[PDB]
Amino acid sequence: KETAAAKFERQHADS
Amino acid sequence: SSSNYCNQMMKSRNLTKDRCKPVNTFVHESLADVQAVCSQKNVACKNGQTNCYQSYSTMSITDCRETGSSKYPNCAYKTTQANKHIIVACEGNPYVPVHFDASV
Repeated sequence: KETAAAKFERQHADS
Repeated sequence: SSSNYCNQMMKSRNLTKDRCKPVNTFVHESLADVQAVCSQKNVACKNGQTNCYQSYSTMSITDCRETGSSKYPNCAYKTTQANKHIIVACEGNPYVPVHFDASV
C-alpha cells in the first residue's frame, strides 16, 4: 500500500 | 475535468477521480532536489511542530485551486504558475518530505 512519502510524490512531484 | 494542466494532472494523479480536492500544488523540480529540502532551513510548521524545512531557493510550482463553479463530478481548477520557496514537513529514514506545509 502507499507510504506517506509515496503519497507526497504522487500528489506533488512533477519532475 | 477538461484540458488545462490542473484538471489533467489532478485527474491523472488520482486526486479528483472520486472527489474534487480544493487545492493542490505541483512542484516542477527533480524529485531529489525536492527531497534535499529536508536538510535545508529548519522552521516551525503551522501547527508548531518543528520538522518543517524551507527551501533555500524558489522552485517552479503550479497551484491548482477549485473554481467557485466546481462540483463533483466535474471538478474545475484555476491554474497559477509561480516560483516560490516550499516548506515541507519531513519524517522517516530516509528523512523525506511527507507533507507540503506552504509556499513563500
